[PDB]
Amino acid sequence: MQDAITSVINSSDVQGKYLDNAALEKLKGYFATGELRVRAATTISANAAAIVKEAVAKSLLYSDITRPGGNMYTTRRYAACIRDLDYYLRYATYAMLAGDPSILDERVLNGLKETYNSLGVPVGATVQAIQAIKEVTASLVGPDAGKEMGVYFDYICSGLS
Amino acid sequence: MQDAITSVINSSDVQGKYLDNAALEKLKGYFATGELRVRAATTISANAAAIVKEAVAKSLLYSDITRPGGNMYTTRRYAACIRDLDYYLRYATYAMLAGDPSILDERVLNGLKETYNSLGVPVGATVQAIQAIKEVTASLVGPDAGKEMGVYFDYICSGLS
Amino acid sequence: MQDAITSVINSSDVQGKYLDNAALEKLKGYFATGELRVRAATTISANAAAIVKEAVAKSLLYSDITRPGGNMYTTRRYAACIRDLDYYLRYATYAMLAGDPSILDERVLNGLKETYNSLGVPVGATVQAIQAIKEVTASLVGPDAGKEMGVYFDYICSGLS
Amino acid sequence: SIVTKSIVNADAEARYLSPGELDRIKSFVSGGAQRLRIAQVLTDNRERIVKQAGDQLFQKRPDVVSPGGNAYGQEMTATCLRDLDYYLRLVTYGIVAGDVTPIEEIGIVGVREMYKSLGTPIDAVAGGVAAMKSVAAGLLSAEDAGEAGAYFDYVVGAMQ
Amino acid sequence: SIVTKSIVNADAEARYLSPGELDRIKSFVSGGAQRLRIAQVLTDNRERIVKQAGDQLFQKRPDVVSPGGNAYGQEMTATCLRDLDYYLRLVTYGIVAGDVTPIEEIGIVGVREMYKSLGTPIDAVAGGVAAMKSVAAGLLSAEDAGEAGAYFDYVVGAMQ
Amino acid sequence: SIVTKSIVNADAEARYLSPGELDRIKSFVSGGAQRLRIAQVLTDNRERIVKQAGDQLFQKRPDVVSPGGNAYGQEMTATCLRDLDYYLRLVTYGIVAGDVTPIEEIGIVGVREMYKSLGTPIDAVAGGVAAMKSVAAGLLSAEDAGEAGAYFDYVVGAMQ
Ligand SMILES: *[C@H](C)[C@H]1C(Cc2[nH]c(Cc3[nH]c(/C=C4\NC(=O)C(CC)=C4C)c(C)c3CCC(=O)O)c(CCC(=O)O)c2C)=NC(=O)[C@@H]1C
Ligand SMILES: *[C@H](C)[C@H]1C(Cc2[nH]c(Cc3[nH]c(/C=C4\NC(=O)C(CC)=C4C)c(C)c3CCC(=O)O)c(CCC(=O)O)c2C)=NC(=O)[C@@H]1C
Ligand SMILES: *[C@H](C)[C@H]1C(Cc2[nH]c(Cc3[nH]c(/C=C4\NC(=O)C(CC)=C4C)c(C)c3CCC(=O)O)c(CCC(=O)O)c2C)=NC(=O)[C@@H]1C
Ligand SMILES: *[C@H](C)[C@H]1C(Cc2[nH]c(Cc3[nH]c(/C=C4\NC(=O)C(CC)=C4C)c(C)c3CCC(=O)O)c(CCC(=O)O)c2C)=NC(=O)[C@@H]1C
Ligand SMILES: *[C@H](C)[C@H]1C(Cc2[nH]c(Cc3[nH]c(/C=C4\NC(=O)C(CC)=C4C)c(C)c3CCC(=O)O)c(CCC(=O)O)c2C)=NC(=O)[C@@H]1C
Ligand SMILES: *[C@H](C)[C@H]1C(Cc2[nH]c(Cc3[nH]c(/C=C4\NC(=O)C(CC)=C4C)c(C)c3CCC(=O)O)c(CCC(=O)O)c2C)=NC(=O)[C@@H]1C
Repeated sequence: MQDAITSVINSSDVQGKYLDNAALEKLKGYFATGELRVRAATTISANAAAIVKEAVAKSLLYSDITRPGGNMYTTRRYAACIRDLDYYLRYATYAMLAGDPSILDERVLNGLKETYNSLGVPVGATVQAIQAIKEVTASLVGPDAGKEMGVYFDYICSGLS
Repeated sequence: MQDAITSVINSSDVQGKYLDNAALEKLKGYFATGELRVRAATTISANAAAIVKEAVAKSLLYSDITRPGGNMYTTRRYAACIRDLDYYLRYATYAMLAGDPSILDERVLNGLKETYNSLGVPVGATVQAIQAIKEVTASLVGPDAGKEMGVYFDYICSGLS
Repeated sequence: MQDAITSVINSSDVQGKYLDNAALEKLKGYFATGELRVRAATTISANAAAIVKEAVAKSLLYSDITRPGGNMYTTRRYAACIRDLDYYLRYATYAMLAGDPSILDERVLNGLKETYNSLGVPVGATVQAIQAIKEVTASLVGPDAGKEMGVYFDYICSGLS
Repeated sequence: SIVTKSIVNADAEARYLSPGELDRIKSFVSGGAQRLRIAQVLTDNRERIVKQAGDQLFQKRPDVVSPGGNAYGQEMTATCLRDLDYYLRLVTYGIVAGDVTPIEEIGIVGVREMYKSLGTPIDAVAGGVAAMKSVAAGLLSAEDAGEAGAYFDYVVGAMQ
Repeated sequence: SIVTKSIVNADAEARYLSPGELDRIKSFVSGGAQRLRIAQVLTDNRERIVKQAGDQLFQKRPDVVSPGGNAYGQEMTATCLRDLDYYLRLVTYGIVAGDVTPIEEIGIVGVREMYKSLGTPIDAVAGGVAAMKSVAAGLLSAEDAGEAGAYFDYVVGAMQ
Repeated sequence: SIVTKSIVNADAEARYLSPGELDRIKSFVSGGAQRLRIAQVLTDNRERIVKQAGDQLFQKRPDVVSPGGNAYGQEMTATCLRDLDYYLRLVTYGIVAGDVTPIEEIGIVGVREMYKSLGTPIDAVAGGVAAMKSVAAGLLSAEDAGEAGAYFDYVVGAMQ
C-alpha cells in the first residue's frame, strides 16, 4: 500500500527528482490534517460495533433480505454480512488515516466482486448498507471527516461494480 | 452436499414453513425404501476391492491400455487408474445412500473432465470401466439395487463427457 | 526432466523394447561427448559472475532501462534482473550437460512469460541480454561448445516469445 | 441429516460407512414415521408452545420487556416471540433429520455475532428455548419428549 | 540417469555441479561402452534368464503355481514370466543410465497397489527378480555381475 | 512512513490502530514542518554536498580513482558522483517519511548484489555516504544533524 507521503515520494523517485515546491506543498497538506485524521479514527474505533448496528437497522432489517429465502437469512449469513460491514468500516478508516485508497485495492477489492458473484451476495443491497455506514459515520465524526470517509466508502462501492 | 431429507428441509426453510403434507409425503418416500439403500451399501463396502478387481479384469486388462504406450502402462498409472475406480465406487455408494447426486458434483466431477483431458487419460476407456463396475456391482446387490447404483455411475460418466 | 540417456530409455519403454542397435549407438554418441560437456560446464561455472557482468554491460547498462522509470531502476530490480540472468546461465549449463532441453520447460519456462507480463518485465530486453550471454559464453568455451550452449539459450528465448 | 453426517465423517477418513454407522441409519429409517408424528405435534401446537414459553421467560426476565430492555414495546416483544417460533421450526427439522445439522446450519453458526450486534441477551433467548422444551414435553409421551428434548437441549447448549 | 541425478541435487542447492559430481560423470561416460555390452548380453540372453529364474522361483514358492496361487495354470504362469521380462528390461535401462530412477518411474511407484489389486504376492515377485540376478550373474564377469546385481537388488528391496 | 507501518501492523492482527500507534502518528505529523525544512536544506545544497563528499572520499580512497579503480577516469568519476546524488535524494525521502523504508526499497535491497556485479567497492560507496553526512551536518543545527545523521548512518550500516 502507499499513504499520502509515499505517493509523493514515489512520484518524485520515478522522475529521478528531489522533492520540488509542488511535492513539499502536498506533504504540508497531509501533515496539516494528520491530527484530524487521528481524531476521526479514534472516534470510529470506539464506536465501530454501534456504527454497523445502526447502519444495519436503517438499511437491511425487517425486509425480504432477512426473511426466509433472503441473502441475510440464517445466522451464518447474518454474521458473514455484518463481518463484511466491520471490514469495510475498518479498511475505510485505514485508508482515511493514510489519505490514500491503495490499501482498498490491495486488501479489500482484489477478487471481491468475483467472490460475491460466485456466492450470490447482492451488490445493490451491500452498496445500500455501505451508504448507511457512510451517513451514520458522518453523524459521529462531523461533516469534513464524514466527506473524507465517504470518498473511501464510495471507492469500496465502485469496486463492487 | 444435500440428501433426500435435507432437500425437503431446505425447500421448507427457504419459504419459512414448517413441514407441510407434501414435504412429509416426500420424507415418507425416502423412509419407505431407505433400508434397501443401507443393505446395498453394506454389500458394496464388504466387496469394494473385489468389485474393482473384477471390473478391471473384464474391461481393461490384456489390451493396448495396459501394454507399453497405453495410458495404464507403468505401475504409477496402473495404481492411479484403480484408485480412480475406487473413488467412483465409494462416491456412487455415498450418492445412492443420500438418494441425491450433489456429492458427485461437489467432490468428484468439478474439473475432472479438464484434468483427464490435460493428462491424456482416455475418457472412453474410463466410461467402459465404469460400465463394468456397474455390471459387477449389480451381480452382488441384485438387479433393482444395481439399477439405482447405475443412476449414479451414469451421472459420473455423463460428467466426464 | 529427461537427459540424452533417459530420452533413449523413454523411447524404448513406450514401444516395450529392450535397447536395440539404434538405441545403443545413440547412447554411445552421447557418452563420446560427455567429457566435452563437462569441460564446457567447468569453464562456465568458474566464470559465471563475469559472463553475466559482461552481458549486462553490452546489452542493458547506461540506457532508459537502468534510469528512473526503467525496469532495472532501484537496487531491488537491478538485483532481481541479474539473478534471472544467473538462473538462465545455470539452467542452460544443466541442459547442455543433459543434452536435452526438457529441464528448461519444467524448471524455467512454465508460466515465465505470463509472470514477466503481469509484473511489467520487458521480455525483448531480457532476450537481448540472453543473446549477449550466448556470445560471451561462446568466447570462453569455444565454437562447438558455444553453438551447443546457444541451442539452450535460443530455447529459453523462444519460450519467452 | 444423520445420512449426510455419516457420509461426511466417512469421506473425511477416505472410507465406506462402518457397519455401526449403517446400523444407526437403519434404526433412523425404521423410526422415521414416529419422527414425523413428533414434528406434527410441535407444528400443530406452535401457538401454545411459543406463547406459554414467552410468558415463562418474561416472568423470570421481566427486565427484557422493561424500558431499556431489547424486547421492550409491543413490536419488539412480537419479534422476540417470532424468534422463538423460528427455533421451534428448526427443532422440527432436526427431529425428522435425526441429526442437529439443519439447526446448526440455519440457526446456530454465527448466532452469538447476530444477537450481540442486535443487543439481544442470548442467555434469555436460551431461557425461551428451554421454556418451549418444558411446554412441548407436556404434549408428548415420555419417550417422544426425550427425543424432542435432545434437540431443544442442543439449541440451549449451543447458546450458553 | 547419473547426469539427471547430479543436476537435480545441484538445482536443490541452487548451485552448479560440484567438481566431484562432474568427475563422476566423466568416469561414468568413460566406462560407457562396457555398460552397453552388459545391457546387450542380458538382452541377448533374456529368454534364458526369465525361463531359468521362473523355474527357480516356482521350486522355492510352489504356492504361486499350486491351486489358489496367483500364477496357477499355463496362462497365468505365462503372464508371470512376462512380468519378469518387464523387470529384466527395466534393469538393462538402469545399467546404461548409472541410476535407478528409470526403474523407479516405470516399475516401482505404485507397484504395491497394482500387485495387491491383482492378488499377486509381491514377496514372490521380488523372489523372481532375485532369481534373475543369480542367472544373469552367471553370464557376466565378476565386476559386471556386481554392477548388474546392484540394479536387481534395488528392485528386490523396493518390493519388500 | 510510520503511518503505513502502523496500518500494516494493525491489518496483520485484524484490528484498529492501538492508542500507541495513533500517538506515534500524531507525534510524527506534529514534527512534519521541521522534517520538510531539513529536506529543503539538503535539497538546496545537493551540488555542494555531493562534490565535497566526492573530494573527501577520493582523498581517503585514491585507489578508486587510480588506474584499475572502478571510478577511474572522467566518465566513471561522474557516474560515481551520480550514485552519491542518488543516495542524498533517497536520504531526503527518508527524512520526510520519518523512517528508512523509502531508502531500503529504492537503494538498499539488492545493493550488495548490484555493486558486486559492477565491480564497485561497496565500502568506498559507504565512505562517500559517510562523507555526505559530515558535510550536511555543517548546514544544520545539532538537533537537525542528529535526525538527518540517523538516515545517512542507516545507509552506511546497510552497506557493511
Ligand atoms: C452484507 C451487507 C451483505 C452480505 C454479506 C455476505 N458475505 C458473504 C461472504 C463473504 N464475504 C467476504 C468478504 C471478505 N472477506 C475478507 O477477508 C475481506 C477482506 C477484508 C472481505 C471483503 C468473503 C471472502 C466471503 C466468502 C467467504 C466467507 O464466508 O468468509 C456471505 C456468505 C454467503 C454464503 O456463504 O452464502 C454473506 C451473506 N449478504 C447480504 O445479503 C448483505 C447485503
Ligand atoms: C482408469 C479407469 C483410467 C485411468 C486413470 C488415470 N487417472 C490419473 C490421474 C488422476 N485422476 C484423478 C482423479 C481424481 N482425484 C481426486 O481426488 C478425485 C475425486 C475423489 C478424482 C476423481 C486426478 C486428480 C488425477 C491427476 C493427479 C493424480 O495423478 O493423482 C492417471 C495418471 C495420469 C498421469 O499422471 O500420467 C491415470 C492413468 N487411465 C486409464 O487409462 C484408465 C482408462
Ligand atoms: C533482467 C534481464 C530483466 C529484468 C528482470 C526482473 N525479473 C523480476 C522478477 C522475477 N523474475 C523471475 C524469474 C524467475 N524466478 C525463478 O525462480 C526462475 C526459474 C529458476 C525464474 C526464471 C520471477 C519468478 C520474478 C518474480 C518474483 C521475484 O521477484 O522473485 C524483476 C522484479 C520485478 C518487480 O517485482 O518489480 C525484474 C526487474 N528486468 C529488466 O528490466 C531486465 C530486462
Ligand atoms: C426473544 C426470546 C428475545 C429477543 C428477540 C429479538 N430479536 C430481534 C431481531 C432479530 N432476530 C433475528 C433472528 C434470526 N434471523 C435468522 O436468520 C434466524 C435463524 C432462523 C434468527 C433466529 C433477526 C434477523 C432479527 C432482526 C430483525 C429482522 O428480522 O430483520 C429483536 C428486535 C431487535 C430490534 O430491532 O431492536 C428482538 C427483540 N429479544 C429479547 O430481549 C428476548 C430475550
Ligand atoms: C510372476 C513373478 C508373479 C505373477 C505375475 C502376474 N502378473 C499378472 C498381471 C499383470 N502384471 C502387470 C504388470 C505390470 N504392468 C506395468 O505397467 C508394469 C511395469 C513395467 C508391470 C510390472 C499387469 C499390468 C498385469 C495385468 C494384465 C495385463 O497385462 O493387462 C498376472 C495375471 C493375474 C490375473 O490376470 O489374474 C500374474 C500371474 N504372479 C505370481 O504369483 C508370481 C509371483
Ligand atoms: C562512487 C561513490 C563509487 C562508484 C560508482 C559507480 N557506479 C557505477 C555504476 C552504476 N551505479 C548504479 C546505481 C544505482 N542504480 C539504482 O537503481 C540505484 C538506486 C537509486 C543505484 C545506486 C547503476 C545502475 C550503475 C550502472 C550504470 C547505469 O547507470 O546503467 C559506476 C560505473 C561502473 C562501470 O561502468 O564500470 C561507478 C564508477 N565507483 C567507485 O569506485 C566509487 C566507490
